[PDB]
Amino acid sequence: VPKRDVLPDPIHNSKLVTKLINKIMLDGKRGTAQRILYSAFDLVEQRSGRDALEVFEEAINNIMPVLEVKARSNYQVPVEVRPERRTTLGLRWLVNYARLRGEKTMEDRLANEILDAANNTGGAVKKREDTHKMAEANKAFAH
Amino acid sequence: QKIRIRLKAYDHRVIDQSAEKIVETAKRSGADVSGPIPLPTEKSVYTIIRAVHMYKDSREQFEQRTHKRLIDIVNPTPKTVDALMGLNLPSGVDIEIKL
Amino acid sequence: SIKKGPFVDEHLMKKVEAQEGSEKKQVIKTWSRRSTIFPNFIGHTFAVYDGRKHVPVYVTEDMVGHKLGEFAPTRTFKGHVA
Amino acid sequence: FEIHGDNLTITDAIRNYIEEKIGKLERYFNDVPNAVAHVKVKTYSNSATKIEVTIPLKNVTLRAEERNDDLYAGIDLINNKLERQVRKYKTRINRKSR
Amino acid sequence: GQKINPIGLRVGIIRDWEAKWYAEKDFASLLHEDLKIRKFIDNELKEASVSHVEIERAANRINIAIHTGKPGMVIGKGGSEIEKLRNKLNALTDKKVHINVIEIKKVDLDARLVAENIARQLENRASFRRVQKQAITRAMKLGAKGIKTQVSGRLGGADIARAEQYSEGTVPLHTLRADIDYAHAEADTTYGKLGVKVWIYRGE
Amino acid sequence: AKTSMVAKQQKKQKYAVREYTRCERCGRPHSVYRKFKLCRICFRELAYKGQIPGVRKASW
Amino acid sequence: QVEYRGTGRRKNSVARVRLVPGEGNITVNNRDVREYLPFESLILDLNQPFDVTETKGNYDVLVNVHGGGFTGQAQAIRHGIARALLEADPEYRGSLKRAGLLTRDPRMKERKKPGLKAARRSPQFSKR
RNA sequence: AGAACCUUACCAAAUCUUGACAUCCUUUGACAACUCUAGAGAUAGAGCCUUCCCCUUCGGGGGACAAAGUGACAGGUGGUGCAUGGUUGUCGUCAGCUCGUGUCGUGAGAUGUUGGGUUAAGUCCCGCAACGAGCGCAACCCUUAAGCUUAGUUGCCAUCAUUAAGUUGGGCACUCUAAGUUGACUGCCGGUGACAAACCGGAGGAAGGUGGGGAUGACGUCAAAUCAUCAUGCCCCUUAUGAUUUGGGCUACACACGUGCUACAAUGGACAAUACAAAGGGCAGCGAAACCGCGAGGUCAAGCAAAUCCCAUAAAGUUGUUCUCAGUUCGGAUUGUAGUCUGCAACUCGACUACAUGAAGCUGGAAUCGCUAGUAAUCGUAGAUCAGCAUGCUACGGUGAAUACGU
Repeated sequence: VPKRDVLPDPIHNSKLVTKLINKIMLDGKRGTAQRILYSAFDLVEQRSGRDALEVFEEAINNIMPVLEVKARSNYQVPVEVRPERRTTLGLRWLVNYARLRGEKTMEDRLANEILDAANNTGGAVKKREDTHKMAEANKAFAH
Repeated sequence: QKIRIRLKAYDHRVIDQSAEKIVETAKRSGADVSGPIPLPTEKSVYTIIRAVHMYKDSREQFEQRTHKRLIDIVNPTPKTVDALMGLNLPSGVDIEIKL
Repeated sequence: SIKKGPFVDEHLMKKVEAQEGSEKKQVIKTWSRRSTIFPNFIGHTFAVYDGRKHVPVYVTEDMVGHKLGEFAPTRTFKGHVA
Repeated sequence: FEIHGDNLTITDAIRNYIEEKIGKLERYFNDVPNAVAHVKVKTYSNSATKIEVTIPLKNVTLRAEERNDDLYAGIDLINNKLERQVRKYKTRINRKSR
Repeated sequence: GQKINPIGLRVGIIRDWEAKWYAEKDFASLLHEDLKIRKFIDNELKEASVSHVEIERAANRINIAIHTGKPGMVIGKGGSEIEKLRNKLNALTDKKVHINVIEIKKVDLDARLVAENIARQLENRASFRRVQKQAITRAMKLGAKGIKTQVSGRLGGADIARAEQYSEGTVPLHTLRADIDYAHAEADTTYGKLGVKVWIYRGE
Repeated sequence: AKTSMVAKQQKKQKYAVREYTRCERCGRPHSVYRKFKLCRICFRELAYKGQIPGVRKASW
Repeated sequence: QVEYRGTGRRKNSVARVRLVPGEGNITVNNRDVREYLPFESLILDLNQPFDVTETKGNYDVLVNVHGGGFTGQAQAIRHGIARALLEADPEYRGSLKRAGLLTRDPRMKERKKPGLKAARRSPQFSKR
């Protein structure tokens, strides 16, 4: 029932990188995931060069929702999120959109995504929008 | 100058107590005996299905056990020889008297 | 393949030994799976027991994209409709 | 369905008959993922004509069998079973308040 | 599952091996050597009604010791039989023997003895169940803590297969410290095959 | 049937290998071992016997 | 001088931690931790026993090691260290056990059984 | 849990009939090797050497024999898993399932096994015409996590000196190694609780709530499966429904079903350098080094029934270089060419190596499947089955996460 914590990030002394390398960690291969992510911390901290946390923390407060929905006859209820699920899903659409740019690099699509997302654009700020258009559209018949 | 042996039987009590038999009869008329230096005692595996015609997925397993015992003794003499070939029993042990 | 190299059952070859010096024959019946073509067998006929019945195959000149063990595969029409 | 016949050689006559019958169920709904038929001559020695049938359904399936004198009586008697074994299912009918 | 005689589950802990010799990889010779003896004992089964025999094989000899309830039979008066058994055996074992009968005590309590017993009263045209009635009767008599006794086949020389068992005395079976002696038998007269599966519990 | 085949795997050969090591007690050729020459199932039966040592069991 | 020492056990990977006063430095198998264990940039976590015990530090190190891969083998390091720190001072056991790392993880792999194949996947059922 | 012959049950032909083979009775006998002829072999035709070996007083007895007779017989993969035994899947590792005694009731039947709590569970406790007992769960056993002891080689090197190398000296101290120890049992405490049953929490402890898994699978349902494991009731056959040989076939394909494997690529492909396991096999088998070769393999031969020697070197990965998004160095089917091993024999029907050729295919539609942590997923390793041969099975490890609100 607990959620099997990750201790710190051993890179810049954050944490959610660790939560995030594991989401790049496909096939159980960590080093290639860690590789391409930290590389993205080179690229995004280069272009319009800045700290990791400006683009990162801002962008993941531009897409990281506050309300979601669940079904139950079938009546979709708007719901308050548990912050682990909030952050969870933010990163979910983060990587799961990161491939969906349709590009070549390991990192540009990432750093494009978090840079774009720090600027309140792209499909992750979008899914925050549309998600919160399912929230307060569906307040009525299930809250 | 030394004596050495190898034992192989399929019960862990009898084999080492038997080692105490020959070792007791050995340091009786000798000494300088290496204690029962253990050995890894590997195994085997044999898998068979609980069936006759069909039902392969539902099966059963078996194995084999294989004890080895390394025991030696130094400053040899014909008395410890008779202690070697004197009392090996029960005969499930597979003694291999060597030097 | 073979261990250096080509071979014969050493009765079939021992037969065509008697067939091949004189006025040759156009007829040999056999079973001939452990034996294969080479230029002593030329000018003769063979009929390898397919498994039900032998059938004639006359040894032609460059029968080298081909061998003795089979000439009409015993799957035999076809086995299939098409 | 592996329309196989134990100790009876499935002709095209039998296949035609069978499939023909299940066509009638397009009333509901077909939706044809698969179907099977087990038929056998089991000597009693009055000796049979056994029919066991299987229907895989949407989110579920329904088996059906029966014995009788001959194959055609077995297919007709087992009919009117795998219809009511199917009909009804649904509706189910809305709530909550509140 | 579904079930197994616990002996397979009890062995390696609470009982000797049913046949023994030194541990070398020449087993196909020596196992199928043992079996040639295991066959021949059936001639004595009709004369001895022994439970079983476990063989030892000394470094150049063989020792077997037969668990019988008929000592003077197998011993004979003065060993007029055991010695031609040595040689008719040694003839076939291609190697000698030192038989030494190990008579059964307690005495006719055992599973196998009773097993083929009731199989044979059954083979002599007997209403099956009473045989088990007298069996269990003399069973709790002799002092035993748990029994049942099962039967299968075409009982009474009649129509299709049946079964039955009379359970009495608490029988720890799903335990691992029971030390119990499962058995089996086979005997028909005219209609099929009717074996039995007796059970006991004596000590732990 | 297998009755003559009993002699087949016991008969001599033209050469080394057109042979097999079937079971002794049973005549099932397939699913056998060169260690004991026993079919799949006689081994099961006589492993329960604990005739040979044998072990059996369930330590893997 | 003096030197402390301990043993390490996890994940089919064994280590004989030899822990000595010193700068704080590693040559496992007479070879440094860093290039030896791929990649690896995780060795803060290996020095977190120093982040919590006699913090900061430092004590130099030696260890012989074999078996399993880097994960357990880098992770077989600690319990010999932390145990050698119980042997150093049991006072920090209250600072250790409240934070772990002297509790050797009893977990390991499993056995097989019927159901498994090349990929550790149990079988499907009959659809259609 | 290995169909080229064998296997093979199926087919062709060449074949035999107390027979392929077995016992009995009769006649003998140590039991037949090497070639020749034919045969496709089976096998014959012969030559030929199998040649009473233990006992024998002259003979006989006898282990074992020849071909023949001998009638029983042999044999049946001929049928009947609904004539059966045996063996095994199943719901279900669910939590239930019965009885002796007594009561009740015309009677079938109920009681116990019900009501309250509680546990994963008929787990326990309370109350109760019910009481007691059984099978069943747990437990008992195996493995695993900690320590103590016992012992130190082929195992380890801590102090050392030392070798390329624990190689040598030495030490068993360490790890390791196999057997008895101590340990976890709500056990200690705190709380909640009909104070009991219990439950929540806390301390320590290596391990707290049957630590994890393994084994064990109740009564029983499925007229479940198997006469082809073995055995067997009954029926049937018997110059064949039996048995011998060479070849075929059991694998053919317009197609479909299931199951797995491999691709559809830059999280990547091609290439160079480099780090890490577990388990287990080996006697004439494991074949070290060296040597040959594009490699499969070929030569040689050290060692070794194994803590040793060898098998056997781990892959993923790490370091770099390049490719720079093509139906591409993706891709890897296709077909041919030239070769290695085994086999008497690789054509129907063995695998593999070198060269070329480069199909479809850009994540799969409706529908649909598994999985709660070292799990999934992925990459390796060995073993059996074996002359040869596993995209399969079994076992071993390496790496290695997301989710679990609530019902």
